[PDB]
Amino acid sequence: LKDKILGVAKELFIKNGYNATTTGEIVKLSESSKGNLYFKTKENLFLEILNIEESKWQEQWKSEQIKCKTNREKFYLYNELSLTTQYYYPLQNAIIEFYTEYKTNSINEKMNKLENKYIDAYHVIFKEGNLNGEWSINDVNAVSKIAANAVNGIVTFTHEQNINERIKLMNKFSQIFLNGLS
Amino acid sequence: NLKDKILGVAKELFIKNGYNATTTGEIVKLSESSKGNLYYHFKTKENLFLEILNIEESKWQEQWKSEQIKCKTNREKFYLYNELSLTTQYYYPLQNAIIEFYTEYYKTNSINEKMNKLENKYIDAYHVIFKEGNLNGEWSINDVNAVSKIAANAVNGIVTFTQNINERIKLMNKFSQIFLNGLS
Ligand SMILES: CCNc1cc2oc3c/c(=[NH+]\CC)c(C)cc-3c(-c3ccccc3C(=O)OCC)c2cc1C
Repeated sequence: LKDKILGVAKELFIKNGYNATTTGEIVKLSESSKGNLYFKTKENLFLEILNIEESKWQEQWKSEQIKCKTNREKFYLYNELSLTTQYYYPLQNAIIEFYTEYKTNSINEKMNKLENKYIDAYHVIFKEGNLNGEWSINDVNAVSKIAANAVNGIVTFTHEQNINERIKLMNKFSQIFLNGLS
Repeated sequence: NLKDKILGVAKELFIKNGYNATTTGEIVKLSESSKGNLYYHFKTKENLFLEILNIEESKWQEQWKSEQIKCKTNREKFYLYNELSLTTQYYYPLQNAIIEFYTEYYKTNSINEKMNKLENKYIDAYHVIFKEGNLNGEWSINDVNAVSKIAANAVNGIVTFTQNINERIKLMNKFSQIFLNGLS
């Protein structure tokens, strides 16, 4: 079908790189043709998968974040869940590889809002945290970008070692980060 | 020198054309050598590439040995190190062949082993900063090895996932400030 493609494309982009998987591989792997595949281009197809996963993850987060009473806990839990989740973070190396290629100003308007979904989770947390008076952050957008990028760092660059080690580190991080604010 | 020339030539080939594009044939003929010699020294292209990365790690470590004199205190060394890691990758030419390589073999497990030995060397930079910082009462960290792994991966996330260079530096410096503050 049409959305037999998006599922296989996703799995290819994870299995191999952005560059390593091509429009020939995906079309061949879905019993289709370039007529079918023509989405616009590879860059769009990819960027649409990015859209799906980023939503799926933020939705999974919203249906799991009630378990965090304070925002201070929401920070730990969000970063913690990021290690375990099935969404978005498994596409990160392809996202790294993708940035180095496309540069092109046509598509990078779309990178502006998808870079802002990525950080909004923290923005909500730090803003609602200043409303709740758990901390005094004057520079939230700065901090939201930092925390987001740190965490993706730990998730991505530790994807090999034991999952409890990873979860241990990530929690020690959140502890050191939040303590840094006060 | 036929080992070092191969690594030299390999490096520049990898830079110009990328990892996947560079063939051992090229590496062989351009360094005035042979498949035999390349096999004897590196076995694979993958391993050759790792040996390059090894030499690069060493040089980075030698650079940092000299650069860290600009930081009297470890608080300062922490700030600086992270900044260098950010600024130097903005114009690090191998970075593309690395990304290519990393993603091409992070599925593969044997390669994944030796990469650890390599990343571990990069973490030591922080281990030393944090160790020495304990001994001068800059902070009190019980779990140094941990916080060193943490620092390293957080810093490299900020570097890898981010637009004008000043804002980046200002951000990274904020992170260093926040992180370093939350140990008191
Ligand atoms: C004049 C500047 N000189 C250097 C700058 C460098 O910048 C680097 C930036 C990086 N990222 C920024 C996005 C990464 C990942 C590795 C880098 C290395 C590096 C490359 C291969 C193996 C190890 C390292 C290394 O330094 O340690 C990591 C194991 C590196 C090496 C040198 C000599």
